[PDB]
Amino acid sequence: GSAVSKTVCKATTHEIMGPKKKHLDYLIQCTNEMNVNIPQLADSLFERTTNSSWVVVFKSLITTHHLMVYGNERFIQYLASRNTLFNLSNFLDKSGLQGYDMSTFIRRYSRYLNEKAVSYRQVAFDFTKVKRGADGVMRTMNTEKLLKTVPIIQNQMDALLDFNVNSNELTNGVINAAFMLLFKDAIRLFAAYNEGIINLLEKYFDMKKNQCKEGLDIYKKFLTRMTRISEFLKVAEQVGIDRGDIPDLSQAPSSLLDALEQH
Ligand SMILES: O=P(O)(O)O[C@H]1[C@H](OP(=O)(O)O)[C@@H](OP(=O)(O)O)[C@H](OP(=O)(O)O)[C@@H](OP(=O)(O)O)[C@H]1OP(=O)(O)O
Repeated sequence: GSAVSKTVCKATTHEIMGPKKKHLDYLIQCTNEMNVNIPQLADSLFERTTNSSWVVVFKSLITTHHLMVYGNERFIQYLASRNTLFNLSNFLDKSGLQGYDMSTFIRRYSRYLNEKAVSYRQVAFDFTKVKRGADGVMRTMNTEKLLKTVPIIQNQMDALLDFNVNSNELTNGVINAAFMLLFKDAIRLFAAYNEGIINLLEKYFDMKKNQCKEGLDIYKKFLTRMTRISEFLKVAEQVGIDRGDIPDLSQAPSSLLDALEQH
């Protein structure tokens, strides 16, 4: 409570760096305790986002993202249960140049976190965390749910990619901490998107005709998103990310010729 609220404050001070590991680890432990009240924890994070300073607000966003990734699932479950999440579409800190330049990224980052919650609410699992492979969810899913789901991923991916940062804009510790988390989410989200396309192609011939048509439209949009992903990983390459962590895209885009199995 007070110990929770104080830690939220420490995670979100005016200092120009991401939240410290020590405050983050305590918060993650908080999400794991059955007696902690999640809503009060969340509310303290939303309050920090009404501050006028870009640094405070960005750190609060980052703390929230880190909890959605490393915290107990009950945290993102609560976030998804609300009606309103972040409302920072018009944020602008004019106190200094860094302010003006960071404001745009705050807007875009907060929209991605909203979409991450909405996606959880729509499908009841986190795309980033579920079993991959051949024995996992994305892959062993009936044709109905599939046609339903893939479009939600696409939408979450689009919001992720609208962050649209260049190498030369990654110039302070706050925006870099955000980007590292965005990188992690992007790679897991891609894996899940790809697993679904694989399911589709597998099933795209044995299926009804109007289905086939929804299908086609997804494969379609996947191929342009492929291009955007690759531009995003190239930013990561330019910044210096270990090339071993960057995934190989050389995989599944040559078959656009079922645009004729609508024979
Ligand atoms: O007493 P600790 O739990 O070992 O942490 C204290 C201090 O806490 P206090 O403000 O109560 O003195 C700060 O911890 P946080 O407020 O960040 O939780 C931090 O000091 P700074 O804010 O100056 O970085 C630093 O711990 P650390 O070395 O892990 O950053 C250390 O302060 P001192 O070593 O100067 O006593």
